[PDB]
Amino acid sequence: NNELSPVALRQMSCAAGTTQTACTDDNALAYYNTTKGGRFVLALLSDLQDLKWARFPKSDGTGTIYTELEPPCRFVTDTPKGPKVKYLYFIKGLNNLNRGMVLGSLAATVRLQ
Amino acid sequence: KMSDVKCTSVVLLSVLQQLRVESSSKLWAQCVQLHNDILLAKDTTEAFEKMVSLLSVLLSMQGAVDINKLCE
Amino acid sequence: SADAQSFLNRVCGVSAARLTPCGTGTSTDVVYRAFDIYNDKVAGFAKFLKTNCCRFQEKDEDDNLIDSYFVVKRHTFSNYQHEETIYNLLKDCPAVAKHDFFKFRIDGDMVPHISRQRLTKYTMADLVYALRHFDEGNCDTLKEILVTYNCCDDDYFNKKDWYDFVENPDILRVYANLGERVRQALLKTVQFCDAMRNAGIVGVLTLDNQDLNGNWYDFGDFIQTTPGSGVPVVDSYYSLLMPILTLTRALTAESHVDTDLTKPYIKWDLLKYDFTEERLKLFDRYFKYWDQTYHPNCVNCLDDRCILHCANFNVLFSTVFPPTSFGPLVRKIFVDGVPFVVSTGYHFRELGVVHNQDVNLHSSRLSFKELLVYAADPAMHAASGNLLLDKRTTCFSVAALTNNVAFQTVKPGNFNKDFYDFAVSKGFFKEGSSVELKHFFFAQDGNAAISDYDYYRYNLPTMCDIRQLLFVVEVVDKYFDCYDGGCINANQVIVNNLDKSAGFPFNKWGKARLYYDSMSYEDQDALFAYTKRNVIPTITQMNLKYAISAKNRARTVAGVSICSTMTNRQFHQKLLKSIAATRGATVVIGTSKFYGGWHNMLKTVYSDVENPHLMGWDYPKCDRAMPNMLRIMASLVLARKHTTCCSLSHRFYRLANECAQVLSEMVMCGGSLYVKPGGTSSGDATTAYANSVFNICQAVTANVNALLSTDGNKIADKYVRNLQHRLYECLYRNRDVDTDFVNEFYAYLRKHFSMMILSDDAVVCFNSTYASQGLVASIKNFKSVLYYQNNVFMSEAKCWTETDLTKGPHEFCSQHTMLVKQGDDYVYLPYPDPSRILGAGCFVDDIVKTDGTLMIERFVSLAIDAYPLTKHPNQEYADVFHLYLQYIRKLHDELTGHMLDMYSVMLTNDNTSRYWEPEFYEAMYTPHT
Amino acid sequence: FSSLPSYAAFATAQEAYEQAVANGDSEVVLKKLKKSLNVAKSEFDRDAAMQRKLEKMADQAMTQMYKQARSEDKRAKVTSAMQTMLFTMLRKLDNDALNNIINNARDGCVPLNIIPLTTAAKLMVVIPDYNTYKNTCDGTTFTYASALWEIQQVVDADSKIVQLSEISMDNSPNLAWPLIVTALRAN
Amino acid sequence: SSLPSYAAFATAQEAYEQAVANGDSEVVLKKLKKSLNVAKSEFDRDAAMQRKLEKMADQAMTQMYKQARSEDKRAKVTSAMQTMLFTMLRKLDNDALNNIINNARDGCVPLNIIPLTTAAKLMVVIPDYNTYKNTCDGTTFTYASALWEIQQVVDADSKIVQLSEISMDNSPNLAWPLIVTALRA
RNA sequence: AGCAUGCUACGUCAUUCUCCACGCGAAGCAUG
RNA sequence: UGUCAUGCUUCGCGUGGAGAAUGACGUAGCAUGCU
RNA sequence: AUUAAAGGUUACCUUCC
Ligand SMILES: Nc1nc2c(ncn2[C@@H]2O[C@H](COP(=O)(O)OP(O)(O)=S)[C@@H](O)[C@H]2O)c(=O)[nH]1
Ligand SMILES: [Mg+2]
Ligand SMILES: [Zn+2]
Ligand SMILES: [Zn+2]
Repeated sequence: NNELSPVALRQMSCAAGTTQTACTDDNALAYYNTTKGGRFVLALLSDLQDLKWARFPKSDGTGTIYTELEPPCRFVTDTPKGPKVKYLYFIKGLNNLNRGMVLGSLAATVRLQ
Repeated sequence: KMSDVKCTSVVLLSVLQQLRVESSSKLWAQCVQLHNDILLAKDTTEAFEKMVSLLSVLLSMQGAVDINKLCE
Repeated sequence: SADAQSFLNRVCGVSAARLTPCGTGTSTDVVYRAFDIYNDKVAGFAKFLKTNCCRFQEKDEDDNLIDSYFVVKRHTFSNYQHEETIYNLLKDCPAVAKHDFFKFRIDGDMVPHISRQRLTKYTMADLVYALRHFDEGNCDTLKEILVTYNCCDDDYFNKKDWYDFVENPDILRVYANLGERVRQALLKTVQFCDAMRNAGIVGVLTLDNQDLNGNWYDFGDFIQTTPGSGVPVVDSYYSLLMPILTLTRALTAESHVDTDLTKPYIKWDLLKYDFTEERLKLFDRYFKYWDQTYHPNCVNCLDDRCILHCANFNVLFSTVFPPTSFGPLVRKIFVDGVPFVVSTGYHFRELGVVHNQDVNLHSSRLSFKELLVYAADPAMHAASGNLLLDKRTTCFSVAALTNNVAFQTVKPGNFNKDFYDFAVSKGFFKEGSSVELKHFFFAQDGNAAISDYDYYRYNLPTMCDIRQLLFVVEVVDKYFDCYDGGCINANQVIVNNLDKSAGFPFNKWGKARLYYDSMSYEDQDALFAYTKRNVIPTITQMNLKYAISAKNRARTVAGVSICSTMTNRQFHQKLLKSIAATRGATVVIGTSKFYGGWHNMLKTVYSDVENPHLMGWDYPKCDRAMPNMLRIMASLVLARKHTTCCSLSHRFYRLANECAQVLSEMVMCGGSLYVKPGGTSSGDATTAYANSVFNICQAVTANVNALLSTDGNKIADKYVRNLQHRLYECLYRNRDVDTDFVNEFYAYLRKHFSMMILSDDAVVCFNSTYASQGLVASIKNFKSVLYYQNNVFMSEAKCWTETDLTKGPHEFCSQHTMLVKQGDDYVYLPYPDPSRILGAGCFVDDIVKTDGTLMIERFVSLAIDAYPLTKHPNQEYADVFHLYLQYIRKLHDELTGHMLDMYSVMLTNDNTSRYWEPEFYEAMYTPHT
Repeated sequence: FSSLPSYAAFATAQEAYEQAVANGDSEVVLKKLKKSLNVAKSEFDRDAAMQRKLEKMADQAMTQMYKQARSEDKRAKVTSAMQTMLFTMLRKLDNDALNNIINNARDGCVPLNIIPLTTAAKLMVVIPDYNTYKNTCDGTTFTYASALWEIQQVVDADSKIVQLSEISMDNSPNLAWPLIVTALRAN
Repeated sequence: SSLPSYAAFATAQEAYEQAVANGDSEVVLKKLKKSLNVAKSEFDRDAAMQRKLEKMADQAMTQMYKQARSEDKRAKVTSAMQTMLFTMLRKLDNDALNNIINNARDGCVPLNIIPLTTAAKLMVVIPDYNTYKNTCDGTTFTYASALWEIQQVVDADSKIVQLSEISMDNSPNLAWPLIVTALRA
């Protein structure tokens, strides 16, 4: 009886772009866990495949932090009956346990087919 | 008489070492073995037999000690 | 036998094997089964009695039983379908045991059944638990594992000490017969992880779900995701298994061509020293899905927590490469147009390749500092020396610097007959007397210097559990946060004795005083700044001692060079001077036993522990058998005080220097250069303090092992049951440091486990009710930890326990304790062994000391040490002090008699009358000063 | 600075006192003589101490100067000794095989542990028993480290020459082990 | 005391005693006290200079004593150890040690270490018939409070003398320094 | 009576000895 | 040949405080001189 | 760990959370 972690991931909206010149227009969602320190983003879900950088509004005076993203995967979601051919980027340097948490929670919430 | 032998062994090995017995590896090894076994002994007969052996080592060397004068 | 036969037939299935009717509704219930559990309620790695698992053994042709079992279990419909679904994706993998799903009728209901086929009796969690929680009197599982796989015969366990690494060194061979059976498991687990990733499955791998053939069979806690993106979580699988990979020498097949144990060894180029590619291949071959990044060379690591991680893997992988490729890296320079050979690097077995940053070719002239550095290192000493092949020892013999071998001998020791006669006339040394003579000067022959050096065969490469070590390191730095440290200049260094030897070759021209006054404060600063970006190897000289003791074995000491000491003092002395100036701390170095110091230390240890008991232990072969991962760790916590004065590169190069000239180095034993496998040197500037760190680390590890191996469902206290579920997370499920729990586990360990540490001596006051329930460490937990983490067996005859606190510790620093009334209040006083004091009086190490009149200060100190014996209930002990006082009086009278005839001087001023009165010695144990 | 003024002041004091003995009358003059004597003595006392202090300081400074000059004369000795040792050790090297092994290296760095193995011209073997002598150095020629060595000399723990014919199973108990055998590389 | 200043002070002190009589010697007590204190100051100045000399002399004498005794101890090291050894052996008064000591005093010293085993080789040197007659009877040999069985006897010049030949009649027929080999019984 | 000088007594600064608290050398003993 | 730290005892030289003695400057009481 | 663990009548309930 050794089971994946029980943490629950909270959803938030953010913007990301192909290059470091991130287009700060909401085009992505982020999954984060707020228990430790402040907020920590575990993964990003979007519709475009060209994303390679994502800029997060830092909780500090005039601070803008850009986090690099790994190559996307592909997922198919059904909130309504629709295509929802979305892509999941994992923040670079994310251990296996956090990936398991994100994937389990996402699979449970949206079937992912 | 256990302490007396355990001290006489120390004095005897000091006397042997002053007579330059260290120059023979075999004989010095035997002398050290005999000396270190009397000090750890708990019985008296064993200590006296090993004392006999060590004193025989000393008496083998003829001109080293003038036994007649020392025994006065 | 109607339904039973049908059930057996169905269990057999189409495989057509012959199954013994060993199973029923129940089966072999349990012998003992080790499980790694983690829920939202409980968590740990513990040994239980799992009741129900229908196990049928298979008999080979000729009606002979083999190690193959069919395990049938009853499953609810919901889990049956889930395991059937997840099994149909992984079925096409060689590393998955075959499963059979079938529904059978019991009492009118169709109950499902899952049957795993051809599983060994034990699992890989039983081997790890057996070797990590070792009890000498309970070895049934380990014995049966060793016998079943032809490691040894069952008559091998009738030997005296078949489990001791010191008494029976052949056991290291027996364990080595499990190496291939573990390497094959390491390969099959990588196969399984590849299958999981390809099929799109997420789950946690555990040790208890793999048998000893390497097959995986429990998919109840797995989930399913998109194919092509799976995630095997291997953090508690590899970490719990790491100490076993080095004990069974799993990676020995890598030394043979084509990784075949039947083919000859690999022939490596003799000039090769850079094995970065091989290390990367090994890591990618055996630890493919380990997440954290691995740096073959620790020069590129990011902090001290990243140096231990990679040094562990380097320790594992350095056993595959030839021994001649480790050591100083030599290069040819030109000075005055003349060629020298100098060291310009180092290939550490545990830190990789390091290259000096300041290599200057074509020099013109050498100053004092450069001459010192060039004469210190062993390059030109070994290059210009005869090849050596010493068959007396198994160590690596580098070279012979002379044409003759030197055989050093120790001498008997002088006899003080006057004191012996006086004591005998006073009634000592009679038959049946409690106090006798037990300390003597033992003599040694010429083969003593090398036979004592050959005890480094007890230092074996010990890979550690990294995820556990990275937490104990954090909990061990909270004991040293009340001090201050940093670098100091050459004008702030204090040297006690300047008439001491300066090592080799510097002992050929003067003492340590010649080099401290011949170098300016600007030269010493230049050398210290040089060592921060370069590696300087040195030579340590082994010498024999001439001192009283109670054992035959010769005692040797290691004198290190002058460069090492010079540069280490400026690095550590500021911190070392503060550890010895603090009162009331765990480490009691620098605290005296006089003027009520013993009482203060004991009362501090007792603290507010509830239901207290006292315990103490000892380390066999402490300096010889210390692994190289705990010495680096000890040196890494002492260097955490340098956050402001040094950068990361400077700290790494200081660590490299320490390792190169203390840990693994060249020793000059008898005029010949040998290589030192490891351990601790008895001349390093930080020996006592590093030993204290090692002691604290072992104690904390024992506590962590004690708390995590408890049931968890049987802990009554709510606070101590949430502290076990959170310790497992901080060890095996948190990657960063949880600063708020190392403060919570540190406090729990102070209210229930109070320590007093001095180098390798320790005294513990612990809660007796917790230890019985398995919430704090006992003497069995230490014996377990020292076995797999120290390659040493600690017998429960050199350890002590005390259930009454009014009698104090049984021993601490060779001193006993005694509660005595003093000035209307009771206090604890230390007293020695009377045999020690009498032997010091009777036997001396210099012919001049046998003249009493010349040495009256010699007996005042002995009387100071022997005073507390006056208050012992035994009356044969109390007489030693009075004997010493009377002998002092007699010596004074003789001295006054002699100096009146040879000269005509009647000593006018005499205050010696106070040295033969008890009022002078009693003030040494009164708390006024 | 102090001697002559003090002597003159005390001489004047004594001369003034002599008047009191000569006549004794006019006791007020006696009081003046006493006061002048006391003041002169006080001045001499004032002058007498700074001279001693300065002399002691000068002596200490001179001793310090002497000490500094004798701690820079032993520095030269040790420097010369170290230079001589390094140059002699260099002379003991073999510059033909060492150059070969160095030039066969990738970038010039080679491990230290192979230089004695591949460039040394002599071998020393220390043998504790006869079973080890039979398995390693048997005969007048043997092999080690991929080279052929010819036995040059054999001595015992007493530095006594032992002939190769005395080393036998029957004669082994009469030998003083260990035996040190020195051999010479064959070309 | 016994110093020229002391007496002076004493005299002044004596005058102060007279202060009791004659009403303080006609009230000259203040001048008397002043003079007394001045003389006492001079005496105190004198005393310390002798105290310092005494300390220096005592230290020098102690150092000389130390050096002489150390040299004496380190000079008679070989002569003073053998006497101690033989005094202790005499005090032990054991049967075995006394036997071998007496025999060695006569001249019958061993040639190796007396082996302490049931079957071992012991070689001894008999210098004269008398010692042979006393120790050697028949085929047995009494030595170190033990019985040894003779296996061979070799004359001063290598030969094999038979036990029959050794007799008073043939006493001058052999070079008498005689090596006797025996095995422990 | 007031002011100044001389003699005799009491409180503030420099030297001579006597006891306590801190640094540098030499010897010795114990512990890990 | 004779290592690293900690503690304690004894002796010898240097710095800071307290007691006694000797040197001049100021204030209080009494007496004498000029006025 | 078996239907994580223990208990009452593997269904339900109780107990740890
Ligand atoms: N540098 C130095 N260290 C010493 C010396 N003597 C002892 N130790 C240290 O003290 C511990 C063992 O203490 P202990 O004596 O109780 O065990 P043992 O094996 O002798 S029976 C080891 O870490 C030793 O390095 C010494 O002279 N120099
Ligand atoms: Mg399982
Ligand atoms: Zn790293
Ligand atoms: Zn620093």
